[PDB]
Amino acid sequence: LKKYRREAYHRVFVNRSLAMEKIKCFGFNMDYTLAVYKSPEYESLGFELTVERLVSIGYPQELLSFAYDSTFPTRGLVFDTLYGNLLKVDAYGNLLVCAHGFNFIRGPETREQYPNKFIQRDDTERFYILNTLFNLPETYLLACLVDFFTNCPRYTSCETGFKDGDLFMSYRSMFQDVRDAVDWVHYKGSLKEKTVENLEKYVVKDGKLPLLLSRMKEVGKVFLATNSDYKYTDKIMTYLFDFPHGPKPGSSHRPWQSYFDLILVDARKPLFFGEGTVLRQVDTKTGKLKIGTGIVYSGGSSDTICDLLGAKGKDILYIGDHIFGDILKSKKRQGWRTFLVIPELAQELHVWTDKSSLFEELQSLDIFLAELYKHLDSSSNERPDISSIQRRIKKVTHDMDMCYGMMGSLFRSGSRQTLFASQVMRYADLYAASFINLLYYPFSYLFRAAHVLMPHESTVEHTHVMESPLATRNRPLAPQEITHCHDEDD
Amino acid sequence: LKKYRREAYHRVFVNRSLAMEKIKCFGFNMDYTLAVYKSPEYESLGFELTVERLVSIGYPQELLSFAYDSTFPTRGLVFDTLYGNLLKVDAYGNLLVCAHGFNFIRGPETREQYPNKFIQRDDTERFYILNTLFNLPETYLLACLVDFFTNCPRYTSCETGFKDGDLFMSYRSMFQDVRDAVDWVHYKGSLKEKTVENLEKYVVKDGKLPLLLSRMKEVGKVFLATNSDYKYTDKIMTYLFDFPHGPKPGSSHRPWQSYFDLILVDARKPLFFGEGTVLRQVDTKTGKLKIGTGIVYSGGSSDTICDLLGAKGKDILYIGDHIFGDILKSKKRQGWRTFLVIPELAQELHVWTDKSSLFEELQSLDIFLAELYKHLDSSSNERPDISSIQRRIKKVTHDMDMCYGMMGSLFRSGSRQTLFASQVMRYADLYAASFINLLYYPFSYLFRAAHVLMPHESTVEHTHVMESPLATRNRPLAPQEITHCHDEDD
Amino acid sequence: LKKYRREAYHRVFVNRSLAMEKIKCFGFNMDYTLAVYKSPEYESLGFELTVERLVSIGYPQELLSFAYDSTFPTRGLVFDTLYGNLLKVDAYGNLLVCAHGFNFIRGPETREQYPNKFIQRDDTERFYILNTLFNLPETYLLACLVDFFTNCPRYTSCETGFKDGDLFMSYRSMFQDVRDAVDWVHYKGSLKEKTVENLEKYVVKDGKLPLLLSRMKEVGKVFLATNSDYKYTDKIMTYLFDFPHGPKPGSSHRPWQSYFDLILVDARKPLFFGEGTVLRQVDTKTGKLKIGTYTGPLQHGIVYSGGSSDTICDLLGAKGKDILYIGDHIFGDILKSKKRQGWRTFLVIPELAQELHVWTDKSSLFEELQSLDIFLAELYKHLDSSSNERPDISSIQRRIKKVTHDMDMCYGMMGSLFRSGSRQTLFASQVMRYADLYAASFINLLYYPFSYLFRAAHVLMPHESTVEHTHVDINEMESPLATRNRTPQEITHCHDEDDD
Amino acid sequence: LKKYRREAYHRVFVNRSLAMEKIKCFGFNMDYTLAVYKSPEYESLGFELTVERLVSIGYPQELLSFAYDSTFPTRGLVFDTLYGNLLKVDAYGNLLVCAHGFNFIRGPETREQYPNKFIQRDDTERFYILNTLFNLPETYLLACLVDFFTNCPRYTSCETGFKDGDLFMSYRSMFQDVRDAVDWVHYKGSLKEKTVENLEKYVVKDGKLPLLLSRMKEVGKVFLATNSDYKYTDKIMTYLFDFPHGPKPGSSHRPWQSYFDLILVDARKPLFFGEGTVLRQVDTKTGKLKIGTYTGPLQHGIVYSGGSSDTICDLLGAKGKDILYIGDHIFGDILKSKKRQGWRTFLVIPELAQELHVWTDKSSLFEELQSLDIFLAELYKHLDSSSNERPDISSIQRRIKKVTHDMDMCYGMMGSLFRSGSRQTLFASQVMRYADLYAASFINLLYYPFSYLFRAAHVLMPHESTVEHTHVDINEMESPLATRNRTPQEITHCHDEDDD
Repeated sequence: LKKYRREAYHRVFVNRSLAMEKIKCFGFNMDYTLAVYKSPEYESLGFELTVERLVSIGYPQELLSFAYDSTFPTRGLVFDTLYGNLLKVDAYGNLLVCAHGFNFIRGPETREQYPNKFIQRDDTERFYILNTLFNLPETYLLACLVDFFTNCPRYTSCETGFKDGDLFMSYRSMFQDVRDAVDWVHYKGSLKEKTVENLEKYVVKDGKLPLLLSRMKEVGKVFLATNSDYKYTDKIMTYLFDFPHGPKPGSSHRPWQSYFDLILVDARKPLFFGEGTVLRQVDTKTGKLKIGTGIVYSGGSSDTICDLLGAKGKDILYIGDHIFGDILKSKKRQGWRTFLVIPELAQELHVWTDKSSLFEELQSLDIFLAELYKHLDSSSNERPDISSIQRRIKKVTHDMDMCYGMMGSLFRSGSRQTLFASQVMRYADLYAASFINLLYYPFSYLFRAAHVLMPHESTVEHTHVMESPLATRNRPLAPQEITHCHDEDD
Repeated sequence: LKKYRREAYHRVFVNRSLAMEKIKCFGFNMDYTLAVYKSPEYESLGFELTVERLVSIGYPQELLSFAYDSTFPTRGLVFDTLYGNLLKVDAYGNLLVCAHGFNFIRGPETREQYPNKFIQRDDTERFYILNTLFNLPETYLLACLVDFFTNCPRYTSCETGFKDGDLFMSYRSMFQDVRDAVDWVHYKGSLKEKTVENLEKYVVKDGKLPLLLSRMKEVGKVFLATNSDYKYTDKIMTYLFDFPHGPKPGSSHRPWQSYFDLILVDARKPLFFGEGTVLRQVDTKTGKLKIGTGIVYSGGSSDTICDLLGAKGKDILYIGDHIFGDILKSKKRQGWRTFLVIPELAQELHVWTDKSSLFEELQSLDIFLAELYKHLDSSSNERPDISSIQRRIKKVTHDMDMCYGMMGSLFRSGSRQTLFASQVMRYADLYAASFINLLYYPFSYLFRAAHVLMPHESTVEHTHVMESPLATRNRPLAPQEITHCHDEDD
Repeated sequence: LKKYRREAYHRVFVNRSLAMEKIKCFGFNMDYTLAVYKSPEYESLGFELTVERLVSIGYPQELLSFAYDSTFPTRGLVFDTLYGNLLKVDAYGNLLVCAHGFNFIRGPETREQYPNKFIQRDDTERFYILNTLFNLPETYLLACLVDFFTNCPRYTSCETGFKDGDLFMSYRSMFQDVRDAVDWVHYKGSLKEKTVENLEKYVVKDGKLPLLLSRMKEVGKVFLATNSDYKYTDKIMTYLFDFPHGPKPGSSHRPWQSYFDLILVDARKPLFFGEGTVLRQVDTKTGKLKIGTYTGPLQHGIVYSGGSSDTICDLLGAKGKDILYIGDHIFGDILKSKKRQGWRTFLVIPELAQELHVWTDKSSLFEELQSLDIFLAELYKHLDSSSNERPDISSIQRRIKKVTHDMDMCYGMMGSLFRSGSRQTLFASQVMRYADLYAASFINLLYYPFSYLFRAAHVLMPHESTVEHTHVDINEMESPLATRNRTPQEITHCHDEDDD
Repeated sequence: LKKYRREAYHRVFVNRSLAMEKIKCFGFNMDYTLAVYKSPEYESLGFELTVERLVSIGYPQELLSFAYDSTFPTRGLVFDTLYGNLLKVDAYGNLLVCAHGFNFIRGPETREQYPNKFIQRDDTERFYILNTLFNLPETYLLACLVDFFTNCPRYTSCETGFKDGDLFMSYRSMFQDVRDAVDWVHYKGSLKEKTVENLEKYVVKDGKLPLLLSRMKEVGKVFLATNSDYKYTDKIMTYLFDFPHGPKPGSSHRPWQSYFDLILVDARKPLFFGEGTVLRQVDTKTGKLKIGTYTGPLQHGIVYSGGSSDTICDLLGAKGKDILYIGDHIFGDILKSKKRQGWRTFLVIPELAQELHVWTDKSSLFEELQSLDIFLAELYKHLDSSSNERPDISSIQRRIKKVTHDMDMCYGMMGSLFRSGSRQTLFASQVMRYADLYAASFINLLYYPFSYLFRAAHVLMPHESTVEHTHVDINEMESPLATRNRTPQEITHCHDEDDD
């Protein structure tokens, strides 16, 4: 008899144990959480507006000929502003994939610029990490620009940039313009305007969303905290809740503000989680602001929101798409529980199941490889020919990589977890492809964390078998109750 | 048909893939690698000499009544110099176990001093991490002192220390004396003297050791790099190789220096891995030193040793018990491959197999718990009574913790990996209970890394199953060859 | 005899020696350098627009009753975002003046929040230094807000902020809104619009400016480097050169661009001094940009955008040694931390005009403080460690305190920009670090030849300034506790000559 | 008239004002404070033992031919472990003197390794500052080693070290062996043994020391805080008080312990000023330690071990305000960075004895430099930006360089401890930061009453020292580019009076 689990595309995955019965408040991000933007239409829109901004700022007209390719970028890549490389790294800074423009650099060639295949993530001045879903157009745009100036006769390829005659143009300064142009497109309203004049093309609409939020408000409180203003929030949220019937069958429609006990616009994260700004009330009918204490607020801080709701830290589950540093934990008051929305998880779960032949063949090659060394020890002079097997492993592994995209899986490359995956294991108590998967779990559910096995755990059976004394080293009242309570959330 | 694996207590576990055929040099630490000290006799000896040093420095005579208890300490604990706590933390600074003296603090009581059950490891001034095998006596000694002054009428318990009348004594200043006393015991020769006057009581002796080192020297080079001087190294290494016969059956004995192409004493690690000191030759027959370039050297640096052997970075496998920071990788030349000796792995593998009933019962409780929620979703008002099941899970989990010791497993507490385990996954390419497990592997073996599965990988079958558009988001030449080569070591 | 010196209000003061003969390129900032803004008119304009912006985003209407008081703020104050205090500190972080709102905290009361009368300047999370001339309205606004919320009964005063009912408003959060509002005023054109629509009210004009710049271009190159766009620069620069003549009266007028070899707008300082942005040449006829440099006929233009200080060096064909950069801003140790040669610096400190007036027209106060100090030494004369006397000095100290306070108020409520009492301010030490030369205005260079050798004045330590170069005949032998019983052919340094 | 001042060699110089009347506790370091070591005898003893230690661990025999040269090192030099240079820098990291071995690098050649003539002092991995008097032999040894390996043909000179055949020896690695050897000399008793076996040769004795300390204990408390053990302290202190009389001649001798209220050995500075170690009272009769304080009859002892500065404050019942700590070491911003009140500081700078002699007995050199500077101003008199003249000053500059170099050599090969030319050294700025008072020796306090008010001297900026307090009548109006067209009741600071 095996353990029961819900369907794979309906599950909420557990990183740290969480008792849902103790949750009193449900907090939501808006962008890419409640308002899931259609891929790759939204990435293509941000890509176009950023290219237009760069062209209107002095960049050549050939950039207008670029088109966003959703098959290339993968979230969490590191851009080397010194050499103009997009880097896929592991949890400790080791290099997994290195792309200069559109050319993927092989192993021995990589050691010319990275002698130990290692980068220091601390070097924030040199390395820029593209972790957000808004960074997806920026990720592909950086590759197009490095590719363009590298294969352009008017420019001269160099180690740290390009030459336009007797004038040098570094990757760092070029990266600055791309950074300023993306900030411009987002903070000038160019992207917001094109979005709210065509919600059906860019914003996903689902009736499951008002159903889950209504059930959350029956067992506790629900609040919204978005960096966007109220105007853009009102248009987006009205679209997300525009249905002829209400949540329950046969019921009538009610405004989206009815599902929230507290609505907070202009959050200004991540400053929001520290001191933030002064909290000010918002008059929706007029747009007038007034500091101090309706349900629509502006600015403030996460602690001010925590106090207005009468909740405490661990009573809140914050649901969003963003990964934040250990700045909320460093506070002297309790931090929130986290639910990380990872939209890529939908396509990655399809590869995990609908490509079983690639996984099964990969395991068969490893069993066959282990048989060739089955009879060998430190006295064996033999060297079994594995060139044919390894060459087949690399082909199958690469075919699996291309199932996710040119940059491979978001969570791993081969046997190594990516830097992004380790940041998920750090920040997210729970994670899924969408917050809507909570609809398939009771509000009294006990989310239990799955053990993450080390090599000496996953490759050793619990079955019972002289041992060398070099390993055994020749081999206060004890507690009677459990010394830890991080698996029951009690 | 299942994959073949060698016996569990003979295996070398693979963190990152390593092709042994490419290794040309084998580097060895001496302490706790070649010279494995008998437990708990060696920890008890260092505990006694440190207590005597503290008593001879002004500490009360009651400390002489303490005896080292091997069942209490576990390597990798964090000592909070502000509150005098031994802390077992995870990879991200979250608290798992908290002990003040010998009293284990429960959950809600811990949040008084740690509001988010979180510490900042960056605070090196406040938090001291006890990662070495030499820190084991120090770990238990800190608990004895906190326990002693807490339950002593002559002193007054406080938050950050104790009161001896109108005089305050903080945990930080007390920790300083323990730190200075351990340095004194090691660097005064008190521990070295008691060791070399009774090698059979404190040092493990094994004939497998000269056999493996001889086979290493037949396929490549072997070097030694120890912080100890030549006098202590000569006595220890002569003991380790004192056998009537040589390595091969019927062969005769030859000196221990014959197994090494280069012997380096006074390494002065970790400075050794940077600029180190000036390399100086050592005359063994006289003890005279001379800077510049026998096989016995003193001081130097890891790059000087790398050049004397004619080897390059990845051609070397450094075998030792110590975990070093990302200082060797930051160099502009290639770093070494690593083999981490973890002596605790011998006892931990026994618990993994000889306690199968505890693991099986723990899995049965989780299957039974999943059945109670099998029919529930976000509409279910029911709250299944799990108080009896959880109370049983905590008892079984605690019984498993006590199998490793009062502080639990070195690698995990419950479902969370310890800070020590994540440092193993970062630094060690390979790890085992001893370097002697290489004797059961051919020098052409391809050590292949085992995938470390995330929750969404280990709890989802590859078997094939409308999906919500909130999760799917309404869904450059591609490379033809593999984009990464960190699984074949090529 | 005595050394000749030019008139005090025409002087250029020298921190480090500089041979003007070797300067082949002259660089200019625009704001508060070439375009000197009227005081206190321009400060009050920024104050109004910033208060207006705060009220539009929810701050109470009582802020509209605030009026900028030019007699309160001194540049270079530190705002403690934890306790809401404006702090005047010395070069090492010691507290000199502490003001909570408009209330000045004195002596023992300061130790409640600052036990050692000391702050850690490195704690940039807590302390914000208001060094720029654009920070002057921001400095006075921060004091107005702290004073208003303290006095207004609608708010309860706490140690680190105020309580508005159940809501706590920290000083740090209030400071954030002030910074956001100041940036909004500058970076939404509201300040630029009011400036260009009344340039006679806000911008100073002087006919000596084209004359001095024309003489600079006769001996070398001249360039402009500003963070403003070309549109605002054109309106400002055309105004500064709007005279019915050229450099000399009677000569023909010529456009302001003719006075420069390179015009760099959108500089993006201080990022300009590192990697900056991609250099793009501006077509003033069209306004369109193009990265790099034009190749056709438009290459004869001199207007560029973005770029970096290294790129401007390459365009001018000038090494950093040969460049004198003239501006009002103090930059950190970055331009010299590189491997490329950094620029020489001329710092514009407009407050020097007023401070030099106090230094000369208030000689009565300086003479009395010296008299009181001479009389103090007389009371302790012929006293040593065996003397039991305790001369009554409380009468003299009260006169010292009274005369010293009257001197401070000659500069304003926060005192002199450079010192408070006998201690130099944090601002004064940063002038010493950054500036090779400094003056109230770059226009004082009009009174020096371009062959002039600016020789640095010695900054004397206490044992140098209070001891004469006279043979001290000691009858009793010097204590061996002090003497420890102790009984190259060419010069090894060259920073006072600058002749490499 | 003129202000009265005590004789220059008896003066105590004042950086920050200090009312001695409020000082209730006097703290003393021992090494180079109470126990002033003979110069250059003690430096040469440390040099020999350090060279001897290096040779015993493999360094070549030619090092035994080295002889300490007291005329070479100046305190406070920076050793560049990358390029093997000794650097004399100013308060901001600008290079003044660069010496590779015994070769002084001048002017343009310095820019090869230091392109902006600048170092980043924060790079403690690369730069090591030799501030202490114990660093004096270490300073000269580093130059000897660089010079030897450069000249010896057995080694090939590289940019960052030397090649001994196929082995590269970096300057950083060589510097590590020097530091290890210096610590080994001090912390293995070899220097203590040679010191105590010949105290007349290495330690200065003066009868004024017990007199001054006895007068201090009449007006307050006196304590000792040293890193040395009690055994070495007893031998040293008994020597310093070994006279056939007490404080005054004709009075009875009494043990040195009678002059103190608290004796703190094994201080573990600078850790002492933070958390330190556990305080333990020493039983001088037995030598055994005991944490805390004795409760029986032994509580009347005054000898303690370890502890912290806060604990010593509590034992003396003294707030940090009331304590004047007298020593030779400069500490960073830590004692005042706490929440507890820090100590006032008296810095002992024994080099002042020699530097004051140069300042007075070499007045001919100062008078000529002033004459040359007056004549330089005369050549440029009546010249402005329109003048095309270029007066010949190369003759005067060579005389300025020659006279300046002769002045530097009066201090030694590395020049004065406090300045090089017109720029203060990095050491001088640290004296300004740390020390409230300073002198060649604490014994100069013998010439001041305990009611004396030490008043800080103004450290004048260029625009204050080169401008008189005289009304400047300007006929032409001041340029509005400089003036910007601009037309509390009690004192707000108290650091010059110190009367809280």
